[PDB]
Amino acid sequence: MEMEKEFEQIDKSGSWAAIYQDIRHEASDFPSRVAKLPKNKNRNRYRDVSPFDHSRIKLHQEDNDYINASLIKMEEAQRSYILTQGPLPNTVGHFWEMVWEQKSRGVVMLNRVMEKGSLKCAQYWPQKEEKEMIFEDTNLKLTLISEDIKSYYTVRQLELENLTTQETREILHFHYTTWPDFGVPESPASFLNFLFKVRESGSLSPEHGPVVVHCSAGIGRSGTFCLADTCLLLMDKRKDPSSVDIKKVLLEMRKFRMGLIQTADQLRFSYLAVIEGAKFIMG
Ligand SMILES: O=S(=O)(NCc1cccs1)c1ccccc1
Repeated sequence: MEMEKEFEQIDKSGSWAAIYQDIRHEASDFPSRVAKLPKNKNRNRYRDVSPFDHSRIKLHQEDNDYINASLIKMEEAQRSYILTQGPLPNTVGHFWEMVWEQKSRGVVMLNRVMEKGSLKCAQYWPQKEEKEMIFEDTNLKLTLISEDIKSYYTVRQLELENLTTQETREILHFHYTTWPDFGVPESPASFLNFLFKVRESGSLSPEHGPVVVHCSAGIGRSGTFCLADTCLLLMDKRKDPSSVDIKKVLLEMRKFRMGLIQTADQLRFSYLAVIEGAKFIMG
């Protein structure tokens, strides 16, 4: 079926939970043996969210190459993304090592450091220009260059220096600051505006490594971001945009990381975002 009318048909019939459970039943199951080794317990935020072995990002280290991060490679859309958990106190150095080694331009953050009164990820970037951060375990230095605070999101320019070689690179930090503590946003308008700002920066484009996107577990809000982006790109590429099937795209992405889209409300919000976004692209 088309999307917008499949949408109203699920709303009128109140069957979002049944649609979402079908997706969960059909989703791929691949091994995640490296994630479960005992030496990696303090590298995982949640015991039930792990990268598959076949698609995990490897650190360029011979001691321990593990990070909770996955490469999502979308062949027809010609886009790639790295989805990862919010960094932990003992993985902030690994996080920036990955950004460096994978040649990423942008980092997309969809959570606040504290939500619901608890810490959802480490304070992994500097908050003042004159107070830079040094990660001694991976030999990197990170400096805040500039910060632009808007009503729904903040954009930061950061400098990452590889202290071994003295090479430097500019990284863009795109921080969506207004996702509600419970549920999903009422309108997708500010989320779409944010997505378009990431696109306009070059961070999603083939001349760079894959964008790094995270929330707390790296599957829920993060899944919504890449699912909406890929679906809108396919609608631009194909002769028949109404052939784009959001459930099929989601199942394809779940071949690369488990659990993408965590609730039926997140699934409904993803439909809403693609539907509204497709009108703005044209008119
Ligand atoms: O016809 S669509 O599948 N896509 C239209 C587009 C053409 C080019 C980019 S987007 C559609 C329309 C409205 C709501 C959902 C889906």
